[PDB]
Amino acid sequence: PLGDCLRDWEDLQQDFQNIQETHRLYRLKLEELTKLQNNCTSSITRQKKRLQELALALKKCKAQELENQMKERQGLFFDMEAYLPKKNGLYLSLVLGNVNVTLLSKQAKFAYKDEYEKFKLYLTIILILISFTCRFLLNSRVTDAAFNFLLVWYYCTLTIRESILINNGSRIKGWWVFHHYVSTFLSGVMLTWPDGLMYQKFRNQFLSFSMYQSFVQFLQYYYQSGCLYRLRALGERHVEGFQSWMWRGLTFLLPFLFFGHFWQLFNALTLFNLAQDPQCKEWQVLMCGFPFLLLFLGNFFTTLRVVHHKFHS
Amino acid sequence: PLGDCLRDWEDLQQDFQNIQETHRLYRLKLEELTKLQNNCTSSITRQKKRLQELALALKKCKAQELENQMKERQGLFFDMEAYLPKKNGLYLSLVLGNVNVTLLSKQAKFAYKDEYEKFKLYLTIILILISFTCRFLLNSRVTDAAFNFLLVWYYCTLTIRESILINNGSRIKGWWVFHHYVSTFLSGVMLTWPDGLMYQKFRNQFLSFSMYQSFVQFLQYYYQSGCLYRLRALGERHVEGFQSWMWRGLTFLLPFLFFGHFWQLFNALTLFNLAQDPQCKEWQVLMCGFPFLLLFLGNFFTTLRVVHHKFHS
Ligand SMILES: CC(C)(COP(=O)(O)OP(=O)(O)OC[C@H]1O[C@@H](n2cnc3c(N)ncnc32)[C@H](O)[C@@H]1OP(=O)(O)O)[C@@H](O)C(=O)NCCC(=O)NCCS
Ligand SMILES: CC(C)(COP(=O)(O)OP(=O)(O)OC[C@H]1O[C@@H](n2cnc3c(N)ncnc32)[C@H](O)[C@@H]1OP(=O)(O)O)[C@@H](O)C(=O)NCCC(=O)NCCS
Repeated sequence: PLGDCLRDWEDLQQDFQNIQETHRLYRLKLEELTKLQNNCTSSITRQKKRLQELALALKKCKAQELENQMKERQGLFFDMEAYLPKKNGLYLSLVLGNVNVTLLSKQAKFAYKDEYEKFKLYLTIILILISFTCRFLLNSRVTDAAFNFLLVWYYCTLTIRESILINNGSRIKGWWVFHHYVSTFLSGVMLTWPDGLMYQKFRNQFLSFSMYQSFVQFLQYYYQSGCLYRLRALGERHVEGFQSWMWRGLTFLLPFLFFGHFWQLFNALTLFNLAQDPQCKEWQVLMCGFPFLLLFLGNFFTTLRVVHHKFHS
Repeated sequence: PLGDCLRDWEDLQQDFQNIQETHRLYRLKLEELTKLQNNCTSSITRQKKRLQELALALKKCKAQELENQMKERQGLFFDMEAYLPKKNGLYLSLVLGNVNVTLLSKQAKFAYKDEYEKFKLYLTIILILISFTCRFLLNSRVTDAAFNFLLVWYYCTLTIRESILINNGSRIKGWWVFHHYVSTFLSGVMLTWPDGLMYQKFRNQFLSFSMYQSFVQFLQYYYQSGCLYRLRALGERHVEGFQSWMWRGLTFLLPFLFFGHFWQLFNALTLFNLAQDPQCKEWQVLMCGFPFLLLFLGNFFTTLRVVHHKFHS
């Protein structure tokens, strides 16, 4: 009754005094860690600045041991700065604002990467079903617009997640983010395409390409998740045992990627041919052929570059 | 030369030993603060759970002093939990992922709110210029699609920023985020609208409404930034001196908002009337009239609710 409520409230008040002391100490160590953290970041930035000044002096001065020690120094400074907050890029400051997406611990980085891979897998599952209903079951304009809008949203959120990953350590190559922007522009151009003969002569091929891109993204998720888990296992306790599986997966994955690149080039050439028809009143065909060509060129060059990098090392 | 480089490298190595010790201590206090922070969050959650259990017991038990102390307790617990990380919502976990957007210090919250207001102001400036070129200068379909796409992007990023603000303390009412989703859906529906007589009979009115909404957003930014700066000044050292200006700004701002609500209702009624024409082959008019009606209803009810709340207190 009232006595039980009063006794429970007294116990809650004693626990409240304890938790208020705990929170005051928490705020104290939070301010102390913020001050020390800003000091550490400023000192690493000035250390890197003076090291780069010495580097540009020594580059025009000419020994090799100094170069090796400086390269090791720069690599470990990159790791240390990745452990610290790295502020935000241009796109992250534009969209997300002046907020810190840090994920300071390495386990947090792994969890974010795994959740990003699973997010890509689930949106791949959803996109392949919607592309299947658009290409085969239903020939409507409402569902194609819905598919293109979900493609735009998926690529924009993937750009946001990849910028977050870049902000903390991850070596996402700069082409893939621009790939996401160009694919967003492509789906936006396809959204504004009015219904007609030119749209119907390309819609089935575009939806089949989207279906194949999602199917390739399935295997990409499998390879990337396996590689991430193998790096996590090999990192702590559990080199040659990982590379073999990594190269087997890369060799199994490369022909599908190259067929996707050639399909992108084929879509670009098909849109370029369709833009020359007498029954071509839409500017969307010519302004949509260019993103497929750009995607083919950039993706093919980047894939060949990373394959050459993997073979070299 | 080589001797100068060696001496500079030795000095950099001594500073490196210092900064490596500093970083090791930083990692130590980071792990300690993370452990204490998780302990504090768990203890606040269990304290709030037991307090709510006692609250639901005492509500059906019936004293008033207990209710007043419990209300003060819940308010200060909300402030304490807002100082701590509050995880992520459904939308933030969907888009941003499992990353912490915290802004732990109150100054960080103020800086993020001010940057959000300035972002809204700059996008308002850009949107009013593009809407001016679309409504008056150029009657093209490319520029209207660009305006609608920028509207979609602006509303999506505004949804992201508002979810971030909700995640740390800010009392953004839940209607405004859904306002942003419904406006995104409206602009997406307008994107898929094919060119025709029905589109041309509504395009000028919609662009004029967008121009007026941006003009109202200018005054909204002015009022919100002034209110935020007045709360910041009055909060530290520098009640009646703020309320008077706040109510003057609210009284100057309310007729513009109500005219915007009536314009939203007028656009809904105009689209409902246009959907009944014999020359109406587009479903976009009927599926676009509904978001204007929903926006009018929700925005008008929410504005009247917050005005009644401000007048009551
Ligand atoms: C080689 C490839 C298959 C992956 O190999 P890889 O192990 O990731 O090698 P990388 O050098 O690129 O790895 C660097 C980082 O970039 C990331 N990354 C690689 N490819 C990426 C992509 N397409 N998107 C986002 N991130 C990517 C990796 O996860 C990796 O993460 P990390 O920081 O922990 O190291 C890569 O080229 C790829 O993913 N290509 C996809 C191209 C494509 O899909 N084209 C369309 C076909 S229709
Ligand atoms: C009354 C009004 C004008 C602002 O008054 P207010 O001082 O912000 O009062 P609130 O109760 O809403 O403030 C609570 C919080 O919500 C925020 N907020 C208020 N209106 C908001 C909005 N439209 N969008 C995002 N956030 C908003 C405030 O910044 C405030 O921040 P806080 O956490 O620091 O306290 C508000 O109703 C409003 O902004 N309406 C806009 C409606 C509109 O634009 N319709 C379209 C016209 S065409």
